[PDB]
Amino acid sequence: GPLGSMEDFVRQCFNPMIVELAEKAMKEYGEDPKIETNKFAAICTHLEVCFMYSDFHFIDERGESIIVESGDPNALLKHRFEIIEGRDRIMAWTVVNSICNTTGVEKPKFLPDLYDYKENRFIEIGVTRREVHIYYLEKANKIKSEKTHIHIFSFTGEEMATKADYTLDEESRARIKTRLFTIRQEMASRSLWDSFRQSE
Ligand SMILES: CN1C(=O)c2c(O)c(=O)ccn2N2[C@H]1CC[C@@]1(CC(F)F)CCc3ccccc3[C@@H]21
Ligand SMILES: [Mn+2]
Ligand SMILES: [Mn+2]
Repeated sequence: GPLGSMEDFVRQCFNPMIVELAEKAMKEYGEDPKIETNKFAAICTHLEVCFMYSDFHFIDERGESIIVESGDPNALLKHRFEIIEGRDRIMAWTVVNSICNTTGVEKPKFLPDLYDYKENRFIEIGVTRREVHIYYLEKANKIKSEKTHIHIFSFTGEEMATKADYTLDEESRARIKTRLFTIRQEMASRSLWDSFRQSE
């Protein structure tokens, strides 16, 4: 069919909060969302994954990790994950430093994406249009002996995580994989997927 705009796709597919945080991040790093449109889409996707990973996961009044999908958590429930991504660098490092003071976890060399209050570890989220093992190994060769746990998602449903430790249940991860599949198929419908896949 016709070739669409990636700009139009991003503004229709992602919630306005995600699009706004992505625009803010690209301005911070000197990237124009109007030009680097495939990168804008990749930033929105990765943000959405980070939010989806955290969504519905709480620590309850007994210190137990649970799942509440109702939308209406009582105010004794703590989010299981701190979301680091989506914050300007100052606030992102302020949150990191605050977690490290609270938990005694080592301060990470590189800004991570999430912190898991159950597993007591930072998380690096990856989303790739390439083979997941290739992107896992690129992240691994960057993080080295840093204690940040790596979790990679592809658009084809493959995953790879540090030491085969996937953190979340299968249904939580399937929600993320279903969303990535939806994004890929809607990109393909608008003849965007080929440029997007090859720009990685
Ligand atoms: C600080 N950054 C990250 O936290 C990060 C990731 O967590 C990641 O998994 C992969 C790439 N990352 N990077 C870097 C640098 C800054 C960008 C965003 C900026 F252009 F607005 C560069 C492009 C880009 C594309 C997709 C997703 C995220 C990012 C960001
Ligand atoms: Mn990040
Ligand atoms: Mn990441």
